Amino acid sequence: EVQLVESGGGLVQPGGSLRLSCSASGFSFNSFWMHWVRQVPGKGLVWISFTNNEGTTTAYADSVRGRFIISRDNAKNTLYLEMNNLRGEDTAVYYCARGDGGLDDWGQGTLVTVSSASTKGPSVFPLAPSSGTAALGCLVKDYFPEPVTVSWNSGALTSGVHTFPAVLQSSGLYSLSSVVTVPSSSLGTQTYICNVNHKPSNTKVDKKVEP
Amino acid sequence: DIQLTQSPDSLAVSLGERATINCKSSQSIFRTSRNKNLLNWYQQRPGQPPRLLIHWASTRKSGVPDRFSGSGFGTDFTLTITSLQAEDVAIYYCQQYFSPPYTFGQGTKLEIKRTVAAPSVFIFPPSDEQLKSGTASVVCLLNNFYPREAKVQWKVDNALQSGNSQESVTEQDSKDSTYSLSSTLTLSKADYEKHKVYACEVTHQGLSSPVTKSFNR
Ligand SMILES: CC(=O)N[C@H]1[C@H](O[C@H](CO)[C@@H](O)[C@@H](O)COP(=O)(O)O)O[C@H](CO)[C@@H](O)[C@@H]1O
Repeated sequence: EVQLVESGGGLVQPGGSLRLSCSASGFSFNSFWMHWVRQVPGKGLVWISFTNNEGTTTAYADSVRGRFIISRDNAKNTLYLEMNNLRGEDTAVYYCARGDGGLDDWGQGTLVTVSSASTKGPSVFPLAPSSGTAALGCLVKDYFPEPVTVSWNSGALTSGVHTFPAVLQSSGLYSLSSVVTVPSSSLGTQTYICNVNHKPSNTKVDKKVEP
Repeated sequence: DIQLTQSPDSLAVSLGERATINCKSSQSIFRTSRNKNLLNWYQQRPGQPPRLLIHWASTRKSGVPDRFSGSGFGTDFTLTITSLQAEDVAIYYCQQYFSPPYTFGQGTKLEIKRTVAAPSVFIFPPSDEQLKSGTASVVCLLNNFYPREAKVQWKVDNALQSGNSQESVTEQDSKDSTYSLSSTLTLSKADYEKHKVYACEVTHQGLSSPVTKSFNR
């Protein structure tokens, strides 16, 4: 297998509209209820909408009724959520989920940011090795909107890696750090590169971190 | 519409022990015609989509360990987790599937109680690339500690900085049940150049006495 993939989320002006899509595979789509659920990062799950098998019965959370419209295309294995008159309070990750006994399968979610702030790509700075064991990292500073992803040596380095949750700064731009601890000896022999991706601004950066 | 209230909001329980999480609904969710209580329980690990653990109040989804069990009837329900594993760290939610809106409880954050671990501390000077841009960020790293509680102090030339640093803490690690914390001190290049001794002071339970990591411009 069951695969659900949300798309269509991004930065949108307050009062504006968006339409999310959820592509379903690995099951008989027209045989199940489908749901949308949202979650402000760091907060709880909030049920948003559902549709029965043929889309002849639907329902909506109180806070979106009259603004959102759920629909499905059974021939195309696709669920939609049309979102109108968006508000700051609608900012969240939106998940689609297959209903069975419960909401049995969930997509990875798509982030909707309702804001009048401009897209801005991050600067990427090295955190120079501290040296036993040594710590090094990358500071991913001054971006909007979320999210950023970071990996190390193209994903070859995973052990000891801590990628911290982003913090909203005084400027209203986000910043995060990714660090990793390694043997101090490997500083002399090993090349370390953080791979940063801020898709919302099309910013992809590979930053060598060295003494 | 139907309100679901979980208790407690956050729960700290030891490895191998039993966790008990309640869900109360504002009205019955027993559907007579199905003879089922229409309540679902979910686990949402850090950085993941929720996973369905139990539906119809007490029926486990296939593949979910028998350590997870649901019980209760009518308006009062309980998720029990026996013999807690480090990977059980997560927020757990209940949800009623009885009448739309199919509302969720507010969630119960499960913390794994483990042995006290001291943080390894590191400090990082600003990069030359950043300094060129007109700003200096100084980062202190407290790695793999427990419990969560920690005070991180910034001393510039031994002065005590207030209101110019930000912290971020990771979710409890799924394997060693520890946290890591980053502290960032932010100053203009101008202010940064007028000082020499930058110090991050860390006090923690797992520390015999405060630890200071510092550098000189
Ligand atoms: C609350 C709930 O369990 N919803 C499920 C629904 O269950 C309906 C409730 O109106 C029952 O009528 C069900 O017992 C009928 O099953 P079936 O259509 O004969 O296979 O079945 C759908 C699937 O149709 C599932 O997607 C959906 O989660």
